[PDB]
Amino acid sequence: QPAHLCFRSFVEALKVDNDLVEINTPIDPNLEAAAITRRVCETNDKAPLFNNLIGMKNGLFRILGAPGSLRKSSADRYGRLARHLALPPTASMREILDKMLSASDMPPIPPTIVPTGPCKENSLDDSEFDLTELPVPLIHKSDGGKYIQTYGMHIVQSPDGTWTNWSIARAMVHDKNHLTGLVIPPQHIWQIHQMWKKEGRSDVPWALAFGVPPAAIMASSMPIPDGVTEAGYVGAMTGSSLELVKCDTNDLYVPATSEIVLEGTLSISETGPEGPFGEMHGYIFPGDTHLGAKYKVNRITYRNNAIMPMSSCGRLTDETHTMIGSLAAAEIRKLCQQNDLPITDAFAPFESQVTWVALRVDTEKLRAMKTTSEGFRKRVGDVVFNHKAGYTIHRLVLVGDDIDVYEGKDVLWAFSTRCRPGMDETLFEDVRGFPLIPYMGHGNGPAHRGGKVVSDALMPTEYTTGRNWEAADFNQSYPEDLKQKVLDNWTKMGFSHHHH
Amino acid sequence: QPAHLCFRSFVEALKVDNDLVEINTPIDPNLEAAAITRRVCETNDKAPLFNNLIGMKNGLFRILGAPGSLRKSSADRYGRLARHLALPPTASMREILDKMLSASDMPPIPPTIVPTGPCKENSLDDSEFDLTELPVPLIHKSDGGKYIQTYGMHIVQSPDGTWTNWSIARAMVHDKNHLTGLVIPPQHIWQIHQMWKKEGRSDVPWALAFGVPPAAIMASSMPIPDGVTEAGYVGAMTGSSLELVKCDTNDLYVPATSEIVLEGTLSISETGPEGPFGEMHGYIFPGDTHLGAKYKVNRITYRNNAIMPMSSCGRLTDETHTMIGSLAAAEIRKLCQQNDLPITDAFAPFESQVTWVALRVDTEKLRAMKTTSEGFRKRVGDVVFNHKAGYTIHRLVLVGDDIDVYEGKDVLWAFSTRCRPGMDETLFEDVRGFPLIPYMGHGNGPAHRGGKVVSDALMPTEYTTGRNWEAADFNQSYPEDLKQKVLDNWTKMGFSHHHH
Ligand SMILES: Cc1cc2c3c(c1C)C(C)(C)CC=[N+]3c1c([nH]c(=O)[nH]c1=O)N2C[C@H](O)[C@H](O)[C@H](O)COP(=O)(O)O
Ligand SMILES: Cc1cc2c3c(c1C)C(C)(C)CC=[N+]3c1c([nH]c(=O)[nH]c1=O)N2C[C@H](O)[C@H](O)[C@H](O)COP(=O)(O)O
Ligand SMILES: [K+]
Ligand SMILES: [K+]
Ligand SMILES: [K+]
Ligand SMILES: [K+]
Ligand SMILES: [Mn+2]
Ligand SMILES: [Mn+2]
Repeated sequence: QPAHLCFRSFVEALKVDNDLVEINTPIDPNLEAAAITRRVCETNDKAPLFNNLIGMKNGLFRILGAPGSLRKSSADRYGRLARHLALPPTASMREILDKMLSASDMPPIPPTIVPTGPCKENSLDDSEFDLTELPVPLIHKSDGGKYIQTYGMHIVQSPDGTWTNWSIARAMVHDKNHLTGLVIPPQHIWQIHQMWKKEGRSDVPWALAFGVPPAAIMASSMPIPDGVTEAGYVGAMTGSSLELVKCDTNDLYVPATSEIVLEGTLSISETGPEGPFGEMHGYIFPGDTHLGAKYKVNRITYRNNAIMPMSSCGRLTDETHTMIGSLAAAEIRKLCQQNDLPITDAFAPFESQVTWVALRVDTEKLRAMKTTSEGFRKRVGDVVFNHKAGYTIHRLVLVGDDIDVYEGKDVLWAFSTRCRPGMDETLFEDVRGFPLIPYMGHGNGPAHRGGKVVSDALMPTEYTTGRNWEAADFNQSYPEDLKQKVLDNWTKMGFSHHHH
Repeated sequence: QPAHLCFRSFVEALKVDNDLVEINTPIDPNLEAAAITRRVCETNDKAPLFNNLIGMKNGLFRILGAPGSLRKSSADRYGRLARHLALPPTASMREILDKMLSASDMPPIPPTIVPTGPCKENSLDDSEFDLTELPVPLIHKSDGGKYIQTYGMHIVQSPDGTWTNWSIARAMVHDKNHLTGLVIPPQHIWQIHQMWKKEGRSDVPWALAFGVPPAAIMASSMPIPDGVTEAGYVGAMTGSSLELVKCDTNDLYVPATSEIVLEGTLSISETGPEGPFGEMHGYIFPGDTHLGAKYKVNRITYRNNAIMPMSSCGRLTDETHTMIGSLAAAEIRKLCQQNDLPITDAFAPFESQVTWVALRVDTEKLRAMKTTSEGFRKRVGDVVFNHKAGYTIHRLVLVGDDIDVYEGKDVLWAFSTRCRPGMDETLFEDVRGFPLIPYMGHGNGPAHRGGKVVSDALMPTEYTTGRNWEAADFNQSYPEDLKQKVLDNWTKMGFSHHHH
């Protein structure tokens, strides 16, 4: 099976790429696996595959860390991501995000039901497993639980059957047969949960699939629209219908090649302690436990030699930056275009801890709008900050066409030199806020509301007559023929490869 | 003579350091020299010495570019700066700034007058030079003039004789015997000029010395207090009295080893066209010429084989970032401490285009103040933004003790995650603004007023009971003995020098 359609094949692809380190000696899931993974993510090293995990029994489980993290070289920086999507490993961010957006104007390709698959190679019923006996990792020293779920896909369906959502949300072991996790507004798992709670008749049928098709875990991390079934979006994006098998104990369907599948229910009534967790913005607040959603596990099925993917998330750079930030930015780009805003590109700079999105403006189109910064800032912020795709983002930075939003140094240059604090900004207090940012949930104001801003780094003539500067840089402040002379004589004169 | 006391010796030191490229074939001062220098500054390469400058006659002049720019290696990143100050080339920023501040609580060491020096080896009177015939560089393709003065020191004295100021301010050739340049409030050259204008009797006696003692050009770029003669501050900092010789045509004194000296007057009445220039924030606005101060040159004296230092300034990284930003930050650190604010460190992040200063707070001291963010932000902003040392700085970022302000990634992390936009900020509109920032002089509001902000990246418990998080990083989220195991087994397992 192709790498983008089968996690086991994705692991092979990373090996083949010289992007994997296989560790075959015993590694402790209590912190060691995650510490190694953390170091990988902070240094952009090869992904670690822990084949000898202390506490692994009857095939559960090996761990792959850093599945969506960065490579060291600039030329294949995003290559792990590219390998989720059948793209060349040198694909740019723009190409990755375009691939992720491509299904938005295509018919869905619904999934195909098949009678079995590798995820049925082994099973454990309700008398045979104990989640506290599996080698679930402690990912950060102060975590409030062993976070089994950092890179699997929750599967829940609306009561009417018309929408089946796939998404990543964290969860940790509660006891032998339960998890607790985050289920928070405006996320689709929360929206579906609320539908079941209003109906009031039963707990939500649920599955959690680990080691799913890489193209599916990417969509699972993207805020595609309300009511859109991710399986059909992934089918359209990849050009192929995904193969799913039915759960044994419920009527949900899971990818056939899933490494590990939990089947059970998400309670409409019960909660349990959840967190704290070392989170995407780089912090953990020890002791900060709160009631979270509670899942009951009735069945486990799994591949022979099952592999659990794991995100050791925190400070730069890991899946919570490369996927949450970039895929939200992608959706925001589309949302602005569909609202008739002249946005060409969007990216969440890593330097902002993916709390900003830079929006590149087609300033020829802006000029024709015959508008002002105040009016344009307000329009952009109202579109983005009132929508779920803007949930995680607290600062939007508007930049003109000279800026590559995929280059954080250029975004920071433009922000710092073109946006006058206060005057060139509009604050938004009456919008949903992202509580996980420390300045929100642990800050001075409401954890769930406000704290957002549009920062206009467009210069005044970009609204009127056009850009009226040149950069004081090598590229723009010297003619072409001089530049090329300099370059051609560079090493000759005494001064100092793309791939590397 | 030591490198910090003699520019010619500084050039040797750079050679000795393997930090110089000597270019002995013809190089055009019309853009080529500055283009090469620009490329050096954007890539942190070796400093260029142009020994064969097209238009060099009778010894005027060779050019040294990038005198205060960065080296590629992390271990001696600031080594050019260190070589201005007799520090080891591996000196940290903290050590450099401490050296620059050290004279603030020492008695001045006044200069020593000597009868001659190398700067008298050659002279050209009022019938023998023409500034339009010298190989003055065109530094950026759209500049409004040939900027002879990017790294020399203007020398002006108060009418009463009690204060002699040394400072860098740009100037360009106007005609055979005049320059025009910036002379703007609140700068000391402007403050002294105003004293002469109020007296109304004569033009200001003036000298401009190029290739001065490196320790003197550093002080020339620092906002030491009003009324303090830089020569005595440099004497105290270096432990030695600087040797000066009298000008021929006026009673000012110049460093004995100056490479090139202009003597003349700064008009109290006349102005001439000045600019535009490719400036420190990375831009030039073509055509944006304004009336500037006008200098008359009556005499040139110079060393045999004189060398003109040149800053090819603009986008990162050059002297306008390494010296303007860092030395302002240094003075701001001291100013806050003298105002009883618990600031331990200050630095202007390069990523902010040196428009921000990050202030590291001793949070134990802050706790004992029993204050709040609103009150503390206001106090800090009032101290800094009402003072000349804060002139160039538009955003102050307050951070706690865990942040290394000399590390821009950490400042950006803290800003982005700990400062809630709006709520955690105080805007300052009734303070002097720095017009050279594009969003000021080419922006939506008053060019000279406002646009400043204090952004509080202290978390709430840092004011009360103490830090209540741990970072989700390798350093803080794993015990010491695990960390060290990981490190010790890193290359063994398969994963990947300080000097490089
Ligand atoms: C990539 C990724 C995405 C996480 C995530 C992580 C990763 C690695 C973790 C597990 C390591 C840390 C926490 N995560 C959560 C999360 N969303 C959320 O509601 N709760 C979370 O706990 N997300 C973001 C979530 O997947 C996106 O917001 C999706 O848009 C949600 O899908 P939906 O649009 O269908 O609701
Ligand atoms: C290092 C450096 C400092 C420049 C400078 C440059 C460099 C390389 C240039 C020449 C390349 C670009 C423009 N510069 C000017 C400037 N200050 C100013 O008033 N006008 C300027 O034109 N400065 C900053 C000035 O030197 C500091 O603000 C000093 O504190 C001024 O000294 P003072 O405190 O004695 O007034
Ligand atoms: K999703
Ligand atoms: K603006
Ligand atoms: K000075
Ligand atoms: K704060
Ligand atoms: Mn969804
Ligand atoms: Mn001064």
